[PDB]
Amino acid sequence: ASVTESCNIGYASTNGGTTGGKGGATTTVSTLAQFTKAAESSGKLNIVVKGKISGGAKVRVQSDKTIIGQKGSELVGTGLYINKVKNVIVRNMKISKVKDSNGDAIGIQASKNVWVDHCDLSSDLKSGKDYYDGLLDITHGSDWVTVSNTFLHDHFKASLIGHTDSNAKEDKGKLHVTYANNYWYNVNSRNPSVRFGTVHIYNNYYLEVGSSAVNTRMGAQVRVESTVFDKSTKNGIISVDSKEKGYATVGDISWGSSTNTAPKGTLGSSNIPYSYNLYGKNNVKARVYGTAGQTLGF
Ligand SMILES: *[C@H]1O[C@H](CO)[C@@H](O)[C@H](O)[C@@H]1O
Ligand SMILES: *[C@H]1O[C@H](CO)[C@@H](O)[C@H](O)[C@@H]1O
Ligand SMILES: *[C@H]1O[C@H](CO)[C@@H](O)[C@H](O)[C@@H]1O
Ligand SMILES: *[C@H]1O[C@H](CO)[C@@H](O)[C@H](O)[C@@H]1O
Ligand SMILES: *[C@H]1O[C@H](CO)[C@@H](O)[C@H](O)[C@@H]1O
Ligand SMILES: *[C@H]1O[C@H](CO)[C@@H](O)[C@H](O)[C@@H]1O
Ligand SMILES: [Ca+2]
Repeated sequence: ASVTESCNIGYASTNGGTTGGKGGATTTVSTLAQFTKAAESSGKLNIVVKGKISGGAKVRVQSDKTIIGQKGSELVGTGLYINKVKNVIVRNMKISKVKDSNGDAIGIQASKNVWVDHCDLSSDLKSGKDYYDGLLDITHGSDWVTVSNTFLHDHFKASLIGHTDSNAKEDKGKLHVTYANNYWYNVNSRNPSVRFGTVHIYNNYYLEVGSSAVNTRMGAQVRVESTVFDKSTKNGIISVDSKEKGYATVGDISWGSSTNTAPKGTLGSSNIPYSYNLYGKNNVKARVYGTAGQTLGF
């Protein structure tokens, strides 16, 4: 892999694309102080994270940044908050145990063109349901986001797209998100939960989902295909807990113990504005398990 690879997967590759800090300088950071100074700075910048950075913090990531983890690097307790910015790459990053007061592990709010690739995001299930918040939340009119090759695990409320039923003016017609080649393990709910948006899930492997996997809500259109639900709740794809229903379209699913009870939608193969490579449901576990997460070599 290369620091300057641009997004070539999903919705973040559209509407101008996502190049992060390409064109800027490169810095390597190994302390929280170095990291927040680099990430909160103005201008194009490539930030390589080295070693284990621990500390309770919420980092206000600015536009035109690439944040890349070295093998063996991680953030413990430090969340990335991507708010009213654009063109951000978060890649090969391991983030864990961000306390609720410090926000989400990755929180994307009112931002556009964001690529999360080969990340490893988790907390635990032993500290209470609200001790931690989200792993990867996308809200407040954000758009053109791709979550690819990422491992989301050991956590209650994983990924929220659209924060409340009352937010139509801001969220309707926005919140286009791709989930490509991801591995979800031992997560309880919001895998993802979607209000309003348009979400494409393909080549995902779900294992030991506790309460619900995909929840489609308030007119959302989700497409789930070439995807495996393994040893997971009956609530595989549902539409619940909102004032208006959402919709789902499916293809080439291995259901396991899970089912789809969401109303049929309209998001077909021909309605996706990018090219994508389906593995086939019987090959997803082999191609994703051990690849998703912080597995890149720079
Ligand atoms: C990514 O782009 C940088 C320049 O922005 C190159 O130096 C590198 O080889 C890669 O193509
Ligand atoms: C900083 O250096 C990196 C290589 O680590 C480049 O990829 C980048 O374009 C910048 O020149
Ligand atoms: C790269 O530059 C960053 C600041 O943007 C420093 O924190 C780091 O030590 C390296 O000089
Ligand atoms: C910061 O330094 C690290 C190694 O410590 C490099 O991998 C990185 O490309 C940047 O030069
Ligand atoms: C982590 O590593 C960086 C880059 O090597 C240093 O600048 C810092 O002092 C810490 O050792
Ligand atoms: C980024 O935020 C960190 C938080 O610890 C500071 O230490 C640093 O000076 C920068 O403002
Ligand atoms: Ca959240």
